[PDB]
Amino acid sequence: GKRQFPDDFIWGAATASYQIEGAANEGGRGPSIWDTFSKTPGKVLLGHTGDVACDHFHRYESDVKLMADLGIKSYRFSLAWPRVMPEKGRYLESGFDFYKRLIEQLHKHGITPAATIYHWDLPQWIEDEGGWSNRAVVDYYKEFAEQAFKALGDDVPFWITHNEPWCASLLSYGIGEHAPGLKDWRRAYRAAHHILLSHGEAVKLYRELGLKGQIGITLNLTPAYPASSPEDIAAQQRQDAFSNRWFLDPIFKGEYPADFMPRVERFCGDLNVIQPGDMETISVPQDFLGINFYTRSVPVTDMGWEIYPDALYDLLHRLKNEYTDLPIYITENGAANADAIVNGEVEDTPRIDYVRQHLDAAHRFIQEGGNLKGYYLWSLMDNFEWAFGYTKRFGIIYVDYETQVRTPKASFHWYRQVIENNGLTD
Ligand code: NA
Repeated sequence: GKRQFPDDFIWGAATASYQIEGAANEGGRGPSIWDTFSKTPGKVLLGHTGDVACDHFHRYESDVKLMADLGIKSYRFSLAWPRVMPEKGRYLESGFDFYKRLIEQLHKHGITPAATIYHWDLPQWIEDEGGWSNRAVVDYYKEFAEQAFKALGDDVPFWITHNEPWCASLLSYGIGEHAPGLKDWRRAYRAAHHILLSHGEAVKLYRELGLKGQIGITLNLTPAYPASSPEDIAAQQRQDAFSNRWFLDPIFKGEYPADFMPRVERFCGDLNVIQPGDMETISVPQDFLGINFYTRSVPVTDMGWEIYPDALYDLLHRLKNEYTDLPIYITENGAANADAIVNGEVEDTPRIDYVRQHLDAAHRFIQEGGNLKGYYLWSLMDNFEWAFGYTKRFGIIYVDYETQVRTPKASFHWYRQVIENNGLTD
């Protein structure tokens, strides 16, 4: 029959600043690492950049109206650091103006803001000083977080310090797929530490300012599974440490995974990054945990990622059982689909099927006492898919980049029904 969610369950959709905003060179905005990276020959498919994107900086009013039609109770978006700290030693109070306008529209339509402080658009001038590998980044982030809390505080009840440390560190500085696109494990592990430390500083600052809302981190988690024989179980443990425990353990247990740190030191040498007090600051109590879930390791979406909703069920139980009794929010979940407009409609049935499977997994967790409080679909609209540019589409709303026309997909109409019914009804 019907799978009905809790009465107070928070239904949302999510975006990120560089991915939708455009207006990259307006209002004094300085370049981010992603401006530099996308503008570098060879780094992003077809040479796509986030100059323009969905032109959301300008079109926010109409976008919010689509959100009101959808019926989301919360909209998760990110704050553009480069609009506020565009160059070394320069602060633009006006850089938060857009967010103030956006938030007014949200409140007008009874939508709660959920603001992500850092979703990867580090100002280029900080990267020029070593970026996340430099300890001084912690103070720069603190300065930005401080101004965000002061500018928006009262109007934002739900704050996310950091989006996906694994990507901002390991994928960005170690693997080199994302800005700033370096290949240096020591640098990447230094970045991981400083991202985690900056999270903790922001939480501390939030308490000290006496704000009344909630603050937490968002982690992408990719459950690993063994193929089998003791070596396969060991392989699973290595993968799990690399993707998941490297971030979960410090946040919740105030230590890095001791099984994996020797491997890190083997390939990086001494990180020379952990200072006394750091691990305590990283493990400061949060109000909630945000998780971004897409797939597992060890049929597929348009990204070629395995569809495996059981991994989400297992993951939520793992968090409950091993890590935290805090409220969990799925801050992202979604799928790429090879979408086309036929007669002004987009029939993205595969996307519907994917979200239905994941919400069923979530519903099962809730039924078994799981403290899952909210779900945000990635994404509200098609957008700049990082290294893939505009070539991959995750939206429940189609965006023609030539015309900027928004066309709600079948998935939009389906999710609207899910929200209206507060659950699955098939
Ligand atoms: Na990144």
